[PDB]
Amino acid sequence: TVNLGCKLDLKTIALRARNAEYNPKRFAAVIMRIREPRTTALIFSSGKMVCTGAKSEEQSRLAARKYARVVQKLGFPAKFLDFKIQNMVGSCDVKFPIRLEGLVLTHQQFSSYEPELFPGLIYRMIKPRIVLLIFVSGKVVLTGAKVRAEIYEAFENIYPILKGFRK
DNA sequence: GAGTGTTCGATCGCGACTGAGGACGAACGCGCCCCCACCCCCTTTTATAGGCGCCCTTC
Repeated sequence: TVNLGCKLDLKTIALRARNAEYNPKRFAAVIMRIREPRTTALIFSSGKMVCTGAKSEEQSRLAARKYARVVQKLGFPAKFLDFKIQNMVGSCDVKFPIRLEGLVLTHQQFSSYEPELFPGLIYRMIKPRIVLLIFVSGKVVLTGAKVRAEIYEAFENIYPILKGFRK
């Protein structure tokens, strides 16, 4: 997310934009998209914006910066004030099946799973405060990160354990 | 002689006295609607897997 440093009129923005959507009856912000960034932006009336879809923090920064220019180019005093990363998402495959029953048993304090709920096991690591999603096929997803290393780190801690839980 | 005026007794009207009944109200009572307070609710992307609804076709 980033602040454009000014209050804006989304109605005008929606009107001007060639590739954005807005509906106050659905949400108070303009939804804008770009084919170059392929993430989508959320333009609050407050001037706050959200960048999504980006594969990297820079690309998020690049798109958000790219988003901030055109809003300015609409006629607004947009800025790049207070830019920050809000979330990062990662994924990987351990390439081997594991006995979740043992895993949810041995790490109930952190690991969490319910086959009646969702097919993926939810691991909430606190070390670097990371959440992992662990699936019967061995696929894993990590999110809630603001640092890429934490995904690598959270995964470095969890993979050996998983190997120790090989079927 | 005779006629008129006054007062206690007696007689009658009055109101006081006591209770019950009817109507009224005020304290008590009931509940809704008002509002502030506290905190959820909505959206996207990216990844995944289980369950699943609807349609198309065939019976």
